[PDB]
Formats: sequence, structure tokens, C-alpha cells
Amino acid sequence: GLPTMNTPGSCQFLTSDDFQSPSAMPQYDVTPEMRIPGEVKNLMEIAEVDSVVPVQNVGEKVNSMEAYQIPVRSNEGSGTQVFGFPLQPGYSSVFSRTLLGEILNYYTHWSGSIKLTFMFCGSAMATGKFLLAYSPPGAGAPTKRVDAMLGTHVVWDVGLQSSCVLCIPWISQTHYRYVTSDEYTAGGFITCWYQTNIVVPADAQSSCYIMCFVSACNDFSVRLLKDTPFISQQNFFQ
Amino acid sequence: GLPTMNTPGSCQFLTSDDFQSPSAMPQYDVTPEMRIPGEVKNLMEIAEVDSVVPVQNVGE
Amino acid sequence: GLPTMNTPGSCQFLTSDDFQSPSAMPQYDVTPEMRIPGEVKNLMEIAEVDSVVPVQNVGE
Amino acid sequence: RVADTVGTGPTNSEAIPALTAAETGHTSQVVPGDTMQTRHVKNYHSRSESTIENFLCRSACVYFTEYENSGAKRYAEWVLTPRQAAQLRRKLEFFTYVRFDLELTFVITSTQQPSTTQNQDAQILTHQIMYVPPGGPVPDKVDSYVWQTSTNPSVFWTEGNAPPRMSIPFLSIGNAYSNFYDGWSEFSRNGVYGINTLNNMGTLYARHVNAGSTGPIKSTIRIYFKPKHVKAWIPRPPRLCQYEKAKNVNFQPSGVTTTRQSITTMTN
Amino acid sequence: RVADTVGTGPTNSEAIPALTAAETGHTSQVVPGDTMQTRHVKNYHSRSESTIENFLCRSACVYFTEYENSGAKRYAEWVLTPRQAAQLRRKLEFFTYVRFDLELTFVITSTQQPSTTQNQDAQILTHQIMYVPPGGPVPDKVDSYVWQTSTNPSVFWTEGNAPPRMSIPFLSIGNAYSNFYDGWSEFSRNGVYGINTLNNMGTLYARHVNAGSTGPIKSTIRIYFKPKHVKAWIPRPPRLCQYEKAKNVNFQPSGVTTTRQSITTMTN
Amino acid sequence: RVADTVGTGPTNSEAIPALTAAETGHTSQVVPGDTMQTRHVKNYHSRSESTIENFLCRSACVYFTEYENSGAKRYAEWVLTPRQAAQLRRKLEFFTYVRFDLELTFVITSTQQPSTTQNQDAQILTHQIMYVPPGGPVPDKVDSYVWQTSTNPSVFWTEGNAPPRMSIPFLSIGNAYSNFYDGWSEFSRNGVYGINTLNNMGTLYARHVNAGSTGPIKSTIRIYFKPKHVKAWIPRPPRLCQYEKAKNVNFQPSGVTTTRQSITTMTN
Amino acid sequence: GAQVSTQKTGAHIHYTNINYYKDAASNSANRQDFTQDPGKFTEPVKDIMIKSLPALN
Amino acid sequence: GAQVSTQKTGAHIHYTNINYYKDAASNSANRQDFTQDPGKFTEPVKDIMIKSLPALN
Amino acid sequence: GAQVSTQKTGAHIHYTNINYYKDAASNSANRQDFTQDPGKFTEPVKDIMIKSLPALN
Amino acid sequence: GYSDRARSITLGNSTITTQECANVVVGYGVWPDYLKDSEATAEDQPTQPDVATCRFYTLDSVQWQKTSPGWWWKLPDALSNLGLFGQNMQYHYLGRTGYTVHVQCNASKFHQGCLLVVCVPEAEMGCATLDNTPSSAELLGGDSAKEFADKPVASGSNKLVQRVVYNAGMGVGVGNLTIFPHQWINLRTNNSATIVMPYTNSVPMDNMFRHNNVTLMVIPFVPLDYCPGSTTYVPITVTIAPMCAEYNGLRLAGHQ
Amino acid sequence: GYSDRARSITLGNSTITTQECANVVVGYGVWPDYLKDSEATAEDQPTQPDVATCRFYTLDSVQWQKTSPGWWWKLPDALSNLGLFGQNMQYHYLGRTGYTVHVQCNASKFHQGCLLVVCVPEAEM
Ligand SMILES: CCCCCCCCCCCCCCCC(=O)O
Ligand SMILES: CCCCCCCCCCCCCCCC(=O)O
Ligand SMILES: CCCCCCCCCCCCCCCC(=O)O
Repeated sequence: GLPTMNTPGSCQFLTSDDFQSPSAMPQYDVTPEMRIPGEVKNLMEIAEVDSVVPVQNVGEKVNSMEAYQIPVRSNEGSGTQVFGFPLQPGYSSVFSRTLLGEILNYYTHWSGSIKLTFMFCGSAMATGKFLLAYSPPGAGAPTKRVDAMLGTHVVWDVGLQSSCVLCIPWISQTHYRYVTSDEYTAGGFITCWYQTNIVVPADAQSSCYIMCFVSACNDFSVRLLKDTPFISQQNFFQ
Repeated sequence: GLPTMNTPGSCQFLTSDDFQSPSAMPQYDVTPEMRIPGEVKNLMEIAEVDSVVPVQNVGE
Repeated sequence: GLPTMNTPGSCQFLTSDDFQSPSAMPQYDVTPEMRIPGEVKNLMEIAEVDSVVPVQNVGE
Repeated sequence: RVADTVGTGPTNSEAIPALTAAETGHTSQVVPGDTMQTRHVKNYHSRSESTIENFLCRSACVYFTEYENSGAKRYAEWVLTPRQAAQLRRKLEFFTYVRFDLELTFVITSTQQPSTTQNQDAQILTHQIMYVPPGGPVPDKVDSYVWQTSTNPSVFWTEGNAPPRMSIPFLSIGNAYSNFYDGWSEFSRNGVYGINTLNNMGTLYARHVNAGSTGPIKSTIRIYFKPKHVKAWIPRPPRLCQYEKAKNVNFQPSGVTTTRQSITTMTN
Repeated sequence: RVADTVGTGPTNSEAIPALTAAETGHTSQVVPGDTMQTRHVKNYHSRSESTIENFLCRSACVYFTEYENSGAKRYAEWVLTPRQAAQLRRKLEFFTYVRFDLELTFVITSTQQPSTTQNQDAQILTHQIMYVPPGGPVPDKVDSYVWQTSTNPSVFWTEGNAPPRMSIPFLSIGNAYSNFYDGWSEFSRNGVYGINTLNNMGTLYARHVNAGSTGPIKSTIRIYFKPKHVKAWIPRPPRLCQYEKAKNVNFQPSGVTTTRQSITTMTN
Repeated sequence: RVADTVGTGPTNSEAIPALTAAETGHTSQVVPGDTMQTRHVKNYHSRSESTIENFLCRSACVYFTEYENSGAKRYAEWVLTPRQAAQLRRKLEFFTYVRFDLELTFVITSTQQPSTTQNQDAQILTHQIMYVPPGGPVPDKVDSYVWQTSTNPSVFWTEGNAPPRMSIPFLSIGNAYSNFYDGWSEFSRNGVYGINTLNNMGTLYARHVNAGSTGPIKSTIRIYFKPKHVKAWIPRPPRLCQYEKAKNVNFQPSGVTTTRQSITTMTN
Repeated sequence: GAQVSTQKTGAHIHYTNINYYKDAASNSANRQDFTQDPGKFTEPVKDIMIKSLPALN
Repeated sequence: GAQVSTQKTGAHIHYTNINYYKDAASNSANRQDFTQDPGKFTEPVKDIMIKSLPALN
Repeated sequence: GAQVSTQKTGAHIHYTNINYYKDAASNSANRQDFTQDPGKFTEPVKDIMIKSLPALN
Repeated sequence: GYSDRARSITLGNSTITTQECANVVVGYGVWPDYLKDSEATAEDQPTQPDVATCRFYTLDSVQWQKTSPGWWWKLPDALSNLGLFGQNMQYHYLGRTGYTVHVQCNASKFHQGCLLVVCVPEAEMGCATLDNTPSSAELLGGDSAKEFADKPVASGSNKLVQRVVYNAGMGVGVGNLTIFPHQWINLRTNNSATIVMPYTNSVPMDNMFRHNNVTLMVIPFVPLDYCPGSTTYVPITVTIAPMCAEYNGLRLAGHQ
Repeated sequence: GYSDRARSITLGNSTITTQECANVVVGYGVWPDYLKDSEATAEDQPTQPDVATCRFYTLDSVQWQKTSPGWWWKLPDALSNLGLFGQNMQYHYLGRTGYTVHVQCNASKFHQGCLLVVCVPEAEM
């Protein structure tokens, strides 16, 4: 009899533990493996793929395909705003239901840069110029193009290639941020403005739509696995 | 006293387990083996032998 | 089953003990370290610093 | 380890990293040093918590059920199926096909029932759990012969110590467990439709070996799954809608997301 | 590992692999590539679950019996014999002779009996199990001297912890355990006929060491066998009929199998 | 090992080790052999108990709370925060920033409540403790679905054995845990002021898995912290005053020290 | 005197074992003994029968 | 036949493991397998697309 | 991969330790780290001050 | 020199030409091939029809209107009645094939719109009545396309599919359908969309009547629009080519 | 391959993209650089704000009508109230800088017109 001593933490069931257990089916021949396309080895191979963003989630628009459309028409003025939302990739309604948002909810902390791709879906005769902008926190959100021009911006010229990219970089005081709402780790604001105008000829539609796709860059990371506050049940399903 | 920690699954009786147990009859001389025809080492040596099939299993 | 024997002092909680325990968050990436001035490695680095003495602690 | 940012400077060129074409079904591989000036940063973050093994290897309650030491409900039965609990079901359905070992843990707990019987002095309760693969006999009653477990795996557990736990190997006639099946059981294209077609996993039964007391006692058993050595293929989008049944993918139509006030509002 | 199919092509020859003669008591060793065209398949299946050690090495309940802490039935006795439970008996009778070690496991569980006695506050019960080889003295009562176990093997078990378990070596005066015996005990060809002739295995007794309480308590002991290091010879056909007694091969005549509607019907 | 005194003799020189200038913010490094004659002493004392790891690595109770098996208070919740107990709080606040692993130990103990219910015969109680990181769902009731712990860490403990204990890694979005924060949450310099701004640690819930008895039972859980692998920076003066709340540094003005009778009195 | 052997794993890792008792009847079951020889039963004839040959000639 | 591997520690120590059961399905989970290949999903096109080049030319 | 170190004994013997978990956050506390450097606090001045010298000259 | 817009695809006796196309999407990085010997299960020798089955089959056209929720096609069922591909899949028990889907829609420079083309593997669909599962006449319509709805389908006691579009019938978010192999047809840039999907399944072969491996979904995220005077009828055409199709288990003709 | 029409210009945290542009005009053949030591006069050490001042500032838009004579901007004054460029030029006595002017006007294929863009040094009016 080898003299032993039991320490605090014996006969306890920690759900995130890693031990060895006796097998119920001993010497069981497991079916051989076959080659299946699309093997996943990390959750960041999924978050790194684009997905359409519902920017127009206003009113009944969530119950149609109009949530994904950003309306842009010919304006008798200049420098007005197209859209805006905060850099909250997992808490804001604009981002909480996309592939990136969905994966982010299962975790507590996130880090890295963000990609926002915009596709212009007018006619081949429509021309335009837009000013995508990201403003780090510290002031409010910009309310004119003279306040948004001062941040990290791109001037998108519309023609041929109908797709521009705005990369939101990592500008934080900490290494990580929170997926939940926390002022200590506020992200900033993303806005879009008219640079010049949408110009069209006769017999062509002066109202077009833009679409947005969100994804993550190579530096993106997540931590602290937790439960998602989306799924729920009252009784066991049958 | 070597400090240890018990894990879930102690003092349980899994009928398909494989351990070592103290012998009730220690230092017992077992009868020697003899050669008997027809030693079986697998159940598929039995299933690989023909047997008559009752195809006309109708009524009495 | 390796035959063992438990000694006095099992399943007890001594607050000044030194063991190993299963981690609740497995494979968790810890924030990297940065250089902060004034790292302390002993309490006698603090007691070796002057401080003013209240000798006239009389009345109010 | 995640990639490290490269420091860049001012450019004036005919290169166009920002301008792309999303109609090609290709995600742009643009880094932040393509649309602005950056500094060299030495990144040390790891992607060690996003692995499928780390994301899925955690115990989850998939079911619990009750039985008694007297009366009518003397034993409990449950066709094995994880699609009763929402959490683990929604985690697995991220992929089309999976392949894993299993780690089973059982939390059995008894309670004394209200009654008017007197002089109750209970002895320790022992429980038996038995697995019947599809095809074997079933326990029509509590004291039937099937509980002899000559070949069927089973676990005897006395109340008061560590919860019983076992390891199950990847049991499937196919090469992977199908989370979704778009088809029928019959070649006549009628009958059972969906993944219930491939649910041939066996049945789990549970009982008290002794009655313990002269008064009533109800024992509840909670079952916990824990996938190990996970492989997964063909990622799918998340459910979004709320589940309704355990055998099909039926749902009630729900909006894309929750709303805000305008297209310019920075508040939920 | 099972054999791998060899790919074949079209043939026109005087070879006749299909045509054989079954009157020679020989099974035809024809592979599918003899009556059709095949492809080369790399088989990876294993015959690792059909082994006799894997088929037989699983614990099975062979008996259970009761005794009390007061009254008349104060101890329990059982001549060791596996032919009381149907499942393990039918598994072993697949062969004529076997030879194995044994692993014994006991599940002892107590229950409080209904009574009108008051102020019952029971102390932990300890049980004793004792094996008497053929020839030794027997416990005529509960507090007899035979329970001193000077030479007889015995196990003391306190209720509340891991079930008692021991290892028994191949105990036989012969070279193998005979599952069937076609003969008598006496040279006069009368008397005991059959395998009861070779059943000289000893007796197992069980009791409470202390009474525990002032109220009644009934303890049931379940015995589990588990063959190890198995050897077997001369396979026999399966029983088919239902068993009747534990000492003989008596049966009630039963039909070859269950029926169907016609010789062309594809339904049970 | 502490320094060893050097033996010195009589001196008459223009050296002035005693005379210094304290306005330079520098502590004089004078040894006793500078103002007197000494002998050579071989010192063997060690500074092995003044280390921060030895000073801080001891378990301390930081909180305890109650719940019941029936009635209203069926589960317990506690936002994790060590600033409720005075002892460990005052030990940590010696430094401005710290960085350590954690060792959690839980002492769960039940008590029977006074009541008039009869025929009480309780079964062993099992407890569940669950950690919810900030952002996840919360258990609005006792039998809610959140207790399935698909991803949330949790511990199941049956009363009667070793206390549950786990290890927590340094969880912080920053590079160190800030014991003090001189600022606000909002950029508008209003709102929450102080260290409550950086307290985003999650929540701990506790419940009974079974009710056990038909009578009332109250279970108290005591939580114990134990820092490991400690790093600390920028030592601060000790609190002196008595603490008032857990979220701020508010205090009531107190005298520098306790008094004596005169400037020449050698008595407290 | 530890014995290192191979584990039962799928197709298309090792384990260690030590004997603690001096009775060989206490060791674990002999699970991995995949040896089969069906020739005692399937073909017990005195003369060899070539498959692609007339059984009666 | 002990296996010594490296522990999961921070940036900017080893552990020992032994297998006790002959079924490979009883071993601990494969936690440290940090291998990613997002190219099957992010860029599944037939022709290569240079980043600093017009996607349509 | 056992680590043998020295025990804390008086002045005027070894112990063995093995790591069982793959998380470095589960190891025992780092009790024996007797390293002190009071120079950051006791003497933080820009110019060196010789003890047997007038502080102000 | 050559351009990236022009691209010709030859299969069997069929050639597809396009002068304004985006890059081809090849499945999950895998090109459809044949089943190997170290991965097969059925022992007999399979038959490969090659040119007779691996060619471009064109289906009926659908009209893109200003209010079209979208369409879908169960790929294996769609061709179960075309040429020798249908006959081989009708006389055999197991089959295996990949696909090459080409979707075409042409309009002028004064039209606008955007269509999502996605090959969804194992698109199990849901019923409008939670009580039952949908009919085979509701799920798969051969020789035609199946239309989505803009409003939720009513419940009751039937076996109708929940053809709401923003839920994709699968009870998900439609904007996430870009996790599967996909391609966008933008009227101002794109003209057609090609996808080369390999054989995806959890078994080496499968019966081709009671199981549909993939599904082609065409949804117009951005509606079609034009100004009075331009063409109003805008159709959408779908051409599917089987690739590396093999069959095993010859039997009598039928599906019961 | 690439075309001569497409061109991106990155400065600071600003990127300008164009898909239909003529070749860039670089001054009098000279690229803006810093003042050298063999050409300086003021003895003290200068401050270079770099990213905070060398970035793209957009001004208000003007409407091109069928009867517009034209517009002009005094370059140094135009930005004297924008970001940190204006602040640095407000707290200092001497300054030195070159410029990168991008003028944008988009219209359809059914519009016509021609605009002259000229950087006039020392345009005394
Ligand atoms: C004594 C108890 C033994 C219990 C043995 C249980 C064996 C069956 C395990 C069922 C696993 C089902 C996995 C389903 C995975 C999926 O399709 O998503
Ligand atoms: C303290 C308890 C010890 C019990 C010792 C039991 C020893 C006898 C074992 C009997 C084995 C009988 C095997 C019969 C096999 C057969 O003939 O089929
Ligand atoms: C199943 C229970 C798991 C419990 C997990 C608890 C994880 C959170 C630990 C909180 C530590 C807080 C340390 C604060 C240090 C400080 O700022 O002074």
C-alpha cells in the first residue's frame, strides 16, 4: 500500500476538465476516415469570411431584404451623410447577427483589425464619389464632413471595380476590448458621406443601392469562451 | 504521503472494465494444459461455416 | 489498480498549502507583460526607505 | 500566433489595394498598412481558444429525467439524442459533418417525497444505468431479466461519491455524424424526412437497485456530453431562429436582427 | 484486418469456381470476384470484436439472494453454478469445453422493511461473504464458529464504498471446464446423468456482521462473473429452445424458426 | 541571506558617514560600524518570508452568502470583487498594480432550519456553482436553462468530501490589475469615478441541484482567494483609516497615530 | 518492469502497464489476440480441393 | 513510456503524461493543435488574385 | 520529466516535483525567489552619493 | 494578349462562352475527381458514362421581376429526367458526381440589380406547420424552379415549406449564405456566374433519388430596376454539368 | 497587369482612390522635401508634425453651373483653421510646406465640359 494523501478538489465535477476515463466499448473498430472538402481547424477561418451587414435595420425593414440595402440617390446638395454606426462588432444590432458577430458572442474579449467592403449596385452609367470614415473615441460622432474628414478615411471613386474596402485598424489603449457594452473600452464611430454626388444621364435611375460586407483581418483574436445570449429554451425540445 | 486527487468515475462498477484485482487463492497450482482438437480464436471462424437455411418456413 | 493507503490529513483545507489544481479556463492566452517602473521583489525593499516619525503624539 | 503589422509610409502609385471586385466570391486580403501609414508592431496574441477542440470540448447537460423507488414510474428511458438542449445543439450545427469521441458524465441526485409514512430510516441508494444498442431487448418492467447486462454496457453507482463517467468511441456506420440530412428513409420519397432518418443511436435506461427506505424517494439523472478529438467539415451559418422540435429543422420566421432608430443612429 | 477484394475482369474459360460439391462436408472458398467483375478495394475493417476474450469478458449477473438482520433468514447460501441466468449460460454453451480465470464482483444493497418499531437510528452495516470449498464445515447458524475463516477465503465489506471484487484461478481437477457431459456418476450407468455429475464447485455464504438497527433490514447480494484469459474448444450450435432447469439440458420442442406467408414473401 | 557586520576600530578622520542631507530624497546607507566600534559577526538570517509571493500566497475568505432548498431565496449571486473583506484588500493595496494567477477554494456547509414539518429523512445534497463572464445570460430562476453550462465553467459538488478548488489564469484586458484608478468611465469627465470603472470581472451563482429533504435547509458558501505567481509594482503607504465601501476609497479622517503622555514618556 | 504496448486506434499512440500482484491470475484480460485459423472447420478434408477445379473428377 | 510536452504559458515549463488504457478513445482531448488554413473559404477562386492589382483587367 | 530541487532547511536535502496539467497556471506557487534590489527606492538620485563624503559640496 | 472577363468551358459536346465574367469559384478548394480504391466500399466494378453524362444540361428559364423573392433547385433531382444522366441514375443504386453550375443573366447598361448564387450542401428545409415535415412535391419540383416567398407562409395542418426568403427556408440569416461557395451577378459588372462544386457527403456514394447533396439558390439582394422605354422581360438561365459521374449497383428501372 | 487610369495616394491616415485619372503633375520637376542645413537661416531646432499635418484635408464643395466664371483658393489660408496644421501655423512664426492638390468632378457620358486647374505661385491680384 503506497501511502497517499487526498487534496482539496477530489470527487468534484469541473465541466472544463481534462482526464482519462475507462471506455464502455473496449476494442471497438472505428469506421475509417474519408476525405471531405472544407475541413475547419479554427473558428477564425470562418470569421475571416465576408458576410452582408444589415445597416438599414429600421422599423419593419428587418422583415425583408431591405435591411441589407443602403439607399444612395442623386442629391441637390453635397456633403450629407449616408449612414453611421459604432464600432461594436458583437453588441450593436448592425453587427451582432453577422458571422463575425455570431462567433464573437461566444467569447468575452476581442482584438484585431476589421474589414468593411462596400459594393455599389447601380447602373453602369451612374458615377459617384463617397467618403468612408472611422473616428476613434474621445469626442462625439462627427456631424459634418468637416469633422469626419479629420479621422481615418478613404475616398471611394465609383467606376469599373464596384467594390471598395475601408480597413478599421486597431487603435486601443488595451490589447483587448470587450464584446459586451463597456465605456472603458469604447471603439469609435464609422460614417459615410457624399464626396461629390451620384450623376446619371437621362433614361437612367437616379436611385441606387450599396451593400456592405464585414470580415476580420489576420491580426484578429478572441478570448474567454462563454455562452451566447441569443439561443434559449423553456422546456426540452421533442 | 504522496498527494493525490480523485477524478469523476471513482468507486463505480462499469461492467466492461479492465483492471487488476487481488487473488482469493494465492499461489494456486493450475492444472496443466492438454491438446484438445478444435480450438476457437474468433467468432468468424464459426460464421464462415455453412449451415442449412429454412426457406420454406410457411405454416406448420 | 495500484494499491494505495490514505494517511491522516486527507480531504482537509490547510490555507497555507501548495498543490496543483485543474484550470477552469483551459488553453487561455494571457495578456503579454509590459515593463512597469518600480517592481517589488521583497517587503524589505520598502522597510529600508525612510519615513517621518510622529514623535510629538501628545493630545490633539 | 497572429500576424505582425508591417510599418509603411506614404505612397503615390498606380497600385490599388483598396479597389477590388466582390462579385468574384473572394474576400479581400487587405491589411491596415494598405490604406494608411502604420508602425511596426510585434504581435504576441494566440489563436489558441478559437480551435474547434477548445470550442466544443466542454461538458453540457443534454437531458435529465426522473424515476422513483415505489409506485408507477420505477425506471427511466431516453433514446439518446443531443437535439433536446439548445446550447450544445446550436454549437454543433455550426458544421455539416462532425466526428468525435464522447465523454459521458452522470449527475444522479435523490430527494425525499412528501408523504404520511412514519419511522423512515433510509439505507444508501444504489443506481443502475444500462445502455441498449438498437436491436436488443428492452426492460418492460423494473425487475426483469434484461438488467443482467450479460453483454450490454452498464454502470452501478452508490450515492455519495464521485459521479460516474465513461468514454464512448465514434459509433457510426458512416464516415461522419451528419448534423443535417436532406432526404427521406424510403426510396419512394415519402415517410420520415430529415435528420431523424440517421438517428439510430440506442436507448439509455436507469433504475434503483434497492428501494432504500419505506418512504417515497425520487431520483433525477442528468446526462452530460463532452466531445473529444473533434473533426468538422463545411461550416454553416448560425441558427438565428428559436428551435421548436428535436427531430426537424422547423422554425418560426424571425427578423434578420434587432432594430435601431435610423440609419445614422449610434445606439441600439 | 479482413481480406482485400481483388479486381477482376471478364472471363471465358473451363474453370468452374461456382460449381462445387457440398456432399464432401467442405465449405466453398469462393470470393465475389469469381462470379462477377470487381474493383480493387483496400479493406481496413478489423475482426477485433469477434475474439472469444472480447465476446466473453464482460460481467454478468448470475444470481442474487436475500438475508435479514433479524428473524429466521439470517444468512444466505448458494452452491456456485452459472446455469441459473440465461444470458451467460447461453454464451458459454457455444463451446463444449472452456478454460478461464474468473473475476468476481458483488453488489450488496440493503432496504428497510415495513414495521411498527419506533426510534430507529441505524448504524452502518458490515457484511461478510465466505467461500467453503467442497468438504469443509458449513454454517448451521449465523453466530457459529465456522465464520472465523481460519483457512476459508472471505471478504468483509462496509456499506457505502466500492463493491468488493476478487480474482479466482481456473479451479478444475480436469484440463477444462466441461459445459456438457454425456454420462453418469456411477459405473452402473444409473444415478445422476448429465453435467450435474461434474458440478463439484463449492458453496458461498453471506451474513451481516452487526445488526445495525433495532428495526428490520433486508440485504440483497448480486453476484457477477467475468471470464478472463479464455480458451475454448469444439463449437456447438446455439440453444434455440428456452431453458428449463439448471442441472440438465431438458427442453420443450420448438419450431425451427418463425414463419412468413409464402416462399416468395419478403416480409416477416 | 542578510549582510554580515564588518568589524571596525577607532577612527579620527575627515570622513563623515553620519552627516548627510535628507533634502535629496535619498536614504542614508550607513551601517553600524560607521558610528561605533563593532566586531565581525557571521549573519545567517534569511529574507525568505518577506517575499511578495510568500506575503500574498495564503488563502483568505473574501465573501460568503446563503441560499435555501425551498422558498424564495433559491440561489445565490455575487459579482466577483475582493474589496468586501478588509484583510486581503489591505494586503493587495500595498501596491498600485499587481499581476497573479488565482486559486479558488469553496467551503459549502448546510444547516437544518427550524420548522414544524415531520418525518424528515434527508438525502445527500449536491450543489452547483456557475461562473458567467460579462456578457452571458443570467439565471432569472433556479430551474432555468442557463444552468446547462454548455460553455460557462461550473463545478458539481456532493456534500461530504474534499472542498471544490480550481485555478484561474490572469484574466485582464490590460497588462496588470489596477488596485487604484484616478479617473472616470466617460470622456465627459462625469459618471463613475475610481476603480469601479475597471471592475468588469464576471458573476458567480450557486444553487442546490436537488432539494434533499422535505424540511428546510440553508446552505452557506464561503469563497477563498489565493494569489499565485505574483508580480507587483509601485509600493504605496498602508491604509491607516477604516474602509467604508467596496467601490471607492472613501474614509473618515483619523489621527496620525495613537497618543502618549509627553514627548519623553516611554509608555503607550 | 513496465510493459509499453500499442493502443487500439482507428485506421486511414502507446500505453503503459505494470503488474502489481504475484499471481498471474490477477492480470488484465488478453484483449488484443487477433489470430484466426478457420481451416479446422471450413475445410477439414483429407485431400486438398483447388477452388477453380471440379470437386468430383 | 511517458510523454513530456510543453505547457501553455504566456509570452513576453513542461508537463508529463502517461496513457493508462489500451483504447485510444480514452485519452485526453487534443487541446494544442494550433493549425489554421483559411484558404479553402476566403479565396476559393480558380485564378490567383494579386492584392495590389485590378481584380478585373 | 521530474524536477529535483533543494529544500528550505536551516543553516549552521532535496525534493521532487512533476507537472500534471498542460496549463502553466496550475503549477505550485513560486516560493523560492529570493532576489531583492532596493536601489529603485532607497537611492533614486541622478548623481552617485559616496557614503563617506559631504552630500553637499 | 487575353482578358479575365472572357472564358470558355468545354464539356462533352457542349461549349459555354462568356465575354463579361468574374473568376470561377472552385468548391472548397477541391476539383471534382473519381473515387479511389483506398476510399471505396462497394466491391463491384462501376460504370463511367463520361461524355454521355458529363455535359451541359440547360434548364427552363425564370423571369426576374421587380418583386421576385428568389428561386432554388435541388441539384440531383433537377437532371433526373434529362438524357443519359437521368437514365443511368434510374437504373443504378449508388451514384457519385460533382457539378459545374453556370448561371446567366444579361441586361443593358441602364438596368440595375444584384443576384446571389449559392451552392448550399445539405440544405434541409423546414415546414410551415411545426407538427409535420414538408412534402416531396413542395421541396423538389423537377423540370421547373421553386420560388421563395416575400411573406411568411401560413400555418395550419398542411405540409408546405416555409419559403420566407430572409430565412432561406433553412431558418438562418440570409446574409450569412456567403459562408458557402458563392458568386454575385451585378448587372453593372457581372454577366454570369460559374461554380465548380465537388462531391460533398459523409459516405463514399449515395442513392441519388432519396437524398439531395447540394442545392442552387438564386436570390436578388438588390431588386431589378429600369426606366420606361427599356426591356422589361429579363430571364435567368441555369446550366448544370455533371463531373466525374460514376454509378454502382445495376438493378431494374424504377425508384421505389 | 495594371492601367494608367487607376491611382491611389496614401498620406497620413488618408487614402485617395481614382479609377479614371490623367498622369500626376509634379511641380517644376521637383518633389517636396525638407530644408537642408546648407540652406537654412534660423538657428533653433524646428518641429516636424508629419502625420498630424501631412494628410488630406477636404474643403467645401462648389456647384458647377452652366454660367460659372470660376473659383480660386489662397492655399495657405484655406487650411489655416483645420486640424493641427492650422494650430501649428498659428503657434509658430515661420513655416515651410509643399502641397498635393486633388480636384474631383464626376459626371456621366452624356455631360460635357472642361475645367482648367492651375497652381499659380505668387498670384498678386
Ligand atoms: C452504461 C452507459 C453507456 C452509454 C453509451 C452511450 C453510447 C451512445 C452515444 C451516442 C452519441 C451520439 C452522438 C451524436 C452526434 C451527432 O450526430 O451530432
Ligand atoms: C470470498 C469469496 C470467494 C469466492 C471464490 C469462488 C471460487 C469458485 C468459482 C467457481 C467458478 C465456476 C466456473 C464454472 C465454469 C463452467 O463449468 O462453465
Ligand atoms: C466554476 C467557478 C469558476 C470561477 C471563475 C472565476 C474567474 C474570475 C476571477 C476573478 C479574479 C479577480 C481578481 C482581482 C484582482 C484585483 O484587481 O485586485
